[PDB]
Amino acid sequence: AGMSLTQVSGPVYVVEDNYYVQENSMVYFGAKGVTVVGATWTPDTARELHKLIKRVSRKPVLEVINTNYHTDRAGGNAYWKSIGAKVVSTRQTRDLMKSDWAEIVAFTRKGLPEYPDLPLVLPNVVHDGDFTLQEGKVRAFYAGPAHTPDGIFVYFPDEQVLYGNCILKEKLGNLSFADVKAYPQTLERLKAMKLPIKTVIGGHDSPLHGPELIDHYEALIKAA
Ligand SMILES: [Zn+2]
Repeated sequence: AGMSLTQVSGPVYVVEDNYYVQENSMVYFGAKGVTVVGATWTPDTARELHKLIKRVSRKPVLEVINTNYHTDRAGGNAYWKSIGAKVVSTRQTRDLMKSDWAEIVAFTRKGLPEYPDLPLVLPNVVHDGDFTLQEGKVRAFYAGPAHTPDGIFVYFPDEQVLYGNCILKEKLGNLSFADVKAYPQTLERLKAMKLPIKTVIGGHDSPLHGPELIDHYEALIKAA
C-alpha cells in the first residue's frame, strides 16, 4: 500500500508512509480521541493517514505533534489544521519552522522535485519544556541536538515504545542539518534516562526495532 497503519502494542500504531522517501510516524488511539505523532509528508499523505484512522476509530483526531520542523514531520499540517486537530510542538521547533520552513522545502525539492511547494503552517499549541498528552501516556521530550537542533523523542510508558523520529533509523543519511559531534552525546543523554524500552520505532527505513537501534545509530554517527 502507499501507506499502512498497523498495531505495534495496544493503542499504539505505526504509520509506514511510503510516499517520497519512506517515513515512519505513529498513532495513539486514546479514550477521548486520537494523537498523531508526526504530521507525515504532505496534506495529501495526511489525508491518506486520516482515511486509515477512520477505519479504526470514530473518535476525533485531537492533535498532531511536529517532532521537528522538517517536511517529513510537519508537511501534513495544512490538513490537520483543516480538520480542527491541534498542531503541537516545542517552542524551539516552532521558531525554527518560522525562520527555516522555506529553506527545508527548497532542500526537500532538490532531492524530490515532485514534492509540493508547501506554504508555512505553524503549530498552534507550543510548549516551553517537555510535555505529555493522553493522560501522561504519550510523553514528549528534548534530550539535545542531533539530526536537527530541535528534534524530540516521544515515549509510550505503558507499551515501552520509543519513537525515534528522524534521530534513530538504520542508515546514516547525509547529515546536512545535524550536529555530528552532539548527536552521540544526545543519544547518551537519552540512554541515561533509563527508560524501560521494548521497542524503538525508527523514523526511516524499517520501523520495528529493539532498544539496540539506539546503539546501532550511535555507532554509525560516531564513525561519520
Ligand atoms: Zn526524517
